[PDB]
Amino acid sequence: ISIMDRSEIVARENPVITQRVTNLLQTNAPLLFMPIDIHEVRYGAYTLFMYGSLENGYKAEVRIENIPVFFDVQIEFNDTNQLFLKSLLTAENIVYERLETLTQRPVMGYREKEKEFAPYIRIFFKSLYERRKAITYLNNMGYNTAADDTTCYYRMVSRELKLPLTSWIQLQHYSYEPRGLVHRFSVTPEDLVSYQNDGPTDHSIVMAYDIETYSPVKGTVPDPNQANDVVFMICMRIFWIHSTEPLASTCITMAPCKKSSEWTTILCSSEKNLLLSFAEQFSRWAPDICTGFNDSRYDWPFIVEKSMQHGILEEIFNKMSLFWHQKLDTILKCYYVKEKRVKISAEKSIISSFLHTPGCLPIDVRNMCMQLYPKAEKTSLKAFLENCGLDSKVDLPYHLMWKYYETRDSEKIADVAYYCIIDAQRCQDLLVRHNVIPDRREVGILSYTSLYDCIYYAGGHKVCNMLIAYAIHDEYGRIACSTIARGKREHGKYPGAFVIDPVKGLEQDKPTTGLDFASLYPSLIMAYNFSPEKFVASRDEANSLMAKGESLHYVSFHFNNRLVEGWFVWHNNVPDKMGLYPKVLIDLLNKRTALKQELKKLGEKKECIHESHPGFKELQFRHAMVDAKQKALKIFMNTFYGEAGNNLSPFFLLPLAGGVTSSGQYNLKLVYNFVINKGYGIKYGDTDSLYITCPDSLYTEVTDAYLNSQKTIKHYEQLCHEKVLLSMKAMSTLCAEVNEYLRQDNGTSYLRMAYEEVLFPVCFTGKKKYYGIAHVNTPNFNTKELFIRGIDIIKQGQTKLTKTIGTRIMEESMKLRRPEDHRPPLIEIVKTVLKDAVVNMKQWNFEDFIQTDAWRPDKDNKAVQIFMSRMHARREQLKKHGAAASQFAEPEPGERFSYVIVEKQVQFTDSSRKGDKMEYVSEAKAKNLPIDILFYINNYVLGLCARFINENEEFQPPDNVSNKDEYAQRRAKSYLQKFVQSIHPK
DNA sequence: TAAGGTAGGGGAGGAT
DNA sequence: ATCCTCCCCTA
Ligand SMILES: Nc1ccn([C@H]2C[C@H](O)[C@@H](COP(=O)(O)OP(=O)(O)OP(=O)(O)O)O2)c(=O)n1
Ligand SMILES: [Mg+2]
Ligand SMILES: [Mg+2]
Repeated sequence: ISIMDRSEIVARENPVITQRVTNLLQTNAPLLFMPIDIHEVRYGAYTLFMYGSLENGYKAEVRIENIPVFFDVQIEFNDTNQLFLKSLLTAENIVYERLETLTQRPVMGYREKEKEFAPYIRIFFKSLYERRKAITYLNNMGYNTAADDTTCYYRMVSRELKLPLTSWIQLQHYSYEPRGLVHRFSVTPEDLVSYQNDGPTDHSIVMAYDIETYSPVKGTVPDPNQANDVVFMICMRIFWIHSTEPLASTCITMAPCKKSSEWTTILCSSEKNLLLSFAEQFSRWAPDICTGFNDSRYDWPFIVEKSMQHGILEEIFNKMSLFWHQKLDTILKCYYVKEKRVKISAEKSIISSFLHTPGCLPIDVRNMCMQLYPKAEKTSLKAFLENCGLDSKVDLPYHLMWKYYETRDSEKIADVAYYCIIDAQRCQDLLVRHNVIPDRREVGILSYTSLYDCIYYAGGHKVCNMLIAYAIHDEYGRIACSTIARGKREHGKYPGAFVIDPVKGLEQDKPTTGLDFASLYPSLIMAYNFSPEKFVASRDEANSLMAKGESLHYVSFHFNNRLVEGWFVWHNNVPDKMGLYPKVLIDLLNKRTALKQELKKLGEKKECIHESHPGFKELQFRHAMVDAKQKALKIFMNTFYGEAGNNLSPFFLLPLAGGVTSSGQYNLKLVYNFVINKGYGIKYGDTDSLYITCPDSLYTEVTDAYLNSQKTIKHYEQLCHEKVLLSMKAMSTLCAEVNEYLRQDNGTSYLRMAYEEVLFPVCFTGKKKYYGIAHVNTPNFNTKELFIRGIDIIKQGQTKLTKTIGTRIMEESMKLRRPEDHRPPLIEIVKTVLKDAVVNMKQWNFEDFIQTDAWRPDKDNKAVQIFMSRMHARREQLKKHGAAASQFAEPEPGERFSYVIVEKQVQFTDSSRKGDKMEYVSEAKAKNLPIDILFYINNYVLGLCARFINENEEFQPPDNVSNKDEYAQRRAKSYLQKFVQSIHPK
C-alpha cells in the first residue's frame, strides 16, 4: 500500500515543475509561494507565520522575522516629547524598542496646501502584547492614536508592506530548511517581494472531510457530550485549490470495510484510535485548507469533545499543527475557536466552532454558500447544490446508515464511506463551482487582508483596511488613519435617501423607463469630494476658504433634533486635490466598470444563442457569477458610505454620511425637476432611480397607425413594440441630456444617469413596491418572469399561497389589452382572484402553507417565543411521560425552521394568538392537523391584496390626514376583509 | 470581538 | 378599534 504524503503526491502530479522548484531550492534562487493560513506569535519577539504552497505544490512555512511592530501617535515636535513618552511608558512597566519621529497627514479635517503634514511619533515593540497594552493605556489617557490595529497585526503588516496575504509572493535570499514535509523559509520583509504579474497556476491543497457519527438511542442527533455516542467514520479528500478531481482519498472507520480502489481505507479499533488516525492522515497530507459542510457546528465540536473525552486533544493538535507544540490549556484557550460569530447579512449571524490548527485554514462550505446566498430559504447541502446547478447528491438516509453501522456489514460500511466521500466531493464542488477561494483571494488582495479575514469576517473592517492601505502611500502624502473608533457616539438615525410618493396604479399606455444613477453614493463621493481629510466643520474656516477661492460643498441636516453642518473641499477635477475616499472609489469603480462591460458583452453573446444548446446552461451560470462579482463590488463600495455612518467605525463621520444622503436627495430632486420641466412625466422615485414616461405626443404618429388599422390583437402588440422602441430611444436621448445637465451643474462627469430596462405595463402600488414587464434591448411581452420590487411574494419566509396569489394578480395585471377592449382595474382583478382562491379552496394543499421563521432567543418575537414555549412545555410533558421528544426539539439558535398555522379548536383560554397556533410541519403532517386557512388569508394574502388595491379613490382619506398611504392601506384591508366575509360561506 | 447606512411595509400582541 | 412597540424583511 503506497501511502503517499504531500511530497510524493506533488512530485507525481507535477513532475517537471517539481524538478524546477527543487533545482531552485538547491541554487537558493527566488521562488514563488502562495500563502493561505496566517499565524502570529503575540508573546515574545514577533514573528509572522505564513503557511502555503510552493510553485509545484510543496507545503511551505514562511517565517517573517524582524518585522517592525509599531504604532504612531500625533504629538508636537520637540525633543522633550520623546523623553516624556519614555517616562510615561516606563511608568506603566511597558518595554519598547525605540522611538521614531515623522510627519503624516491626519485623516480627519481638511488642511491647507502647506499644512497637511502633522508631527507623529512611532513607538516600537518587540511583542504584540506590549504594543496592545501601550495602545490601550495611551488611548485611555487621551492621545490621538493611528496605525493601531489591536485585534490583529497581520493586516497592518500586509497593508504596510504592500504585500497581499492571498496572492503569489516571491521569496528572495531566503533561509531554507526542509523538515519532514514542510519547507520552512526564514525571510525578512526586505527580502520578500510581492509577485503581482501573470501569477502561475495555484497549487494549494484543499481537503474536504465529512464525519459520520453513531448514537445508541435512535432518532437523536449524536451528542458529543454523551459518552456512548461515537464518531465512527471520517472520509477525506485532497484536491487542488482549483480542481475538483481528488489528488487522494482516505476513509477511516470502525467496522471492517471492503477495499475500494477509489480511496485508501484505514481501519481502527477505538474512537481514540480513529481520531489518532485522522490526525495522522491530516499530518501526512498537510493540507493548505481543511473544509467541510456545517463542520463549524457539528464536525469540529464533535471531534474536539470526543478527543477531550479521550484526553488526546494535545496529541492530535500537535500532530495536525505541523511542529507547533502547544499545551492543552493553550489549545482550548486560543486555537479552539469556540462560538465565533459570522455575519451572513444584515441582522443575520451564525455560530462557528472549529479547531484552527496552524498550517491549515478551516472552511465551512455552508458559511460560504450562505454568504453567497444570504436570502436562501434552505441552507442544506442539497439545496446549495441544486441552486448552483450541481448534480444532486444521493442522500444517505438516517435509519439506513445507523442500521448499517449496527449490523457491522462490510459492504454497507463501504457504501456509507462512499456516500461520505461523495459529501466531501460535493463540498469541493461547491467551493470550486462558485470560485469561492479565488474570489476571496481577490478580496484579500484588494483589501490587504488575510484569507481568514475574507472567510470569517464581514467587509467593514476590510473597507477600513483598504482605506488605510490607500492612505499610507507616499503618492497620497502618507495619510495617517486610526483603526478604532473614538469620541462620544449618539443613538439615532441621520436623514437618509428620499423616496418619491409613487403615482399608484396600473399604467398600460405610457411606457415607463427607470433611469438609475450608476453607483449613486460612490459617484456623489467622487463628485463632491466627500472625504474626511477634505472636510471642514467650522463656518468661519469655510468662509476663509471661500475667500481664498476654493469651492466648497456645504451640507446641513437634522440629527437628534440638532443641526449638523459641514463643508467639503471640492477637488476641482484636479487629481492632486482628489480625496482619499474619491480615489479608492475611483479604483473600485474602474474595476466594477470593467466587470460590468464584460458582463454586458457576455449577456449580448448569451442572448443570441438558444437555451437548448448544450453550452448555454453553464455559460448562463457564468453570467450570474460575473453579475455576483460586480454585485459584491457594488456592496463593497456602498460599505464605504455605511462605514462613514457607523458610529462604531474608526472612519465614522456623521457630516459625511449626512452629506452623501442630502446630496443624493438634492440630485434626485434636481433631475426630477429637470425631467418635469422637459415635459416628461415621472411615476416613482427611489434614492436614485426615477421612473419616467414619455409625453403622449411622442407616441402620436405610431398610435395613428393603430388608429388607421382594423386594430387586431397583433396590431396592438406591434404598436406596443414600437412604443417601447420609441421609449428606449427617447430615454437614451433624455439620459444623455440629463447627464450633460448634471455635468454642467456639479462640474464633474461622475454623476451619470443610466437606462437599464423599460417597464411599459407597470404598476406602482406603494413606496418600494412596484412591478412590471422588463424590456432591456427589445420588447418581449411573452416573458413569464416579471420585474418585481418589494411585493410580498419575494419576501423571505412567505407562504406558497401568498406567492401564488400575488403572481396571479401581477400576471393578470400585466396582460396586454387594447384600449378599445375591456380594461379591468386592479380592484376587479384582485377581487376575482381572491374570490377564486377563497371559493375554490381545494386548490390549496398542505405544501402551500408552510412558513419559515428564524429562531433568535435574544429577540423577543412574541409569536415564535410563545410557540416554542408551548413546545418546550410539551417536551417536558413527554419526557415526564418517558416518551421520545426529539421530533419537538428546539432548533439550534439562528437557523430557520418551518411551521404551519393550525385550527386550534375553540374550548369555550384559547387566545387567537398566532403563537398558540404555530406547529412544526412534522407533527402537522403526522397527526393531520387541519390548517387554519382563513387565518392565513386574512393575515397575509388579504393584506397583500390591499396593497394592490389601495390606489382607489374610495379608500383615499380626507386631505387632513397626514399619512394618506397608511390610511388607504387600512381602509383597503377593511374593505377586502368585508368582501371576504361576504363571499365566504360561514 | 466583530459588527457599513436609512426608509419603509406589515404581522403579532398588548395597552388601552 | 387605535395606537404603539418589536420584529422580520425588503428598498
Ligand atoms: N446595500 C446598499 C444598496 C444600496 N445602497 C444605496 C447606495 C447606492 O448609491 C444607492 C443607490 O442604489 P443602487 O442599488 O442603484 O446602488 P448604486 O447606485 O450605488 O450602484 P448601481 O447604480 O450600479 O446599482 O442605494 C446602499 O447604501 N446600500
Ligand atoms: Mg454525509
Ligand atoms: Mg443606482
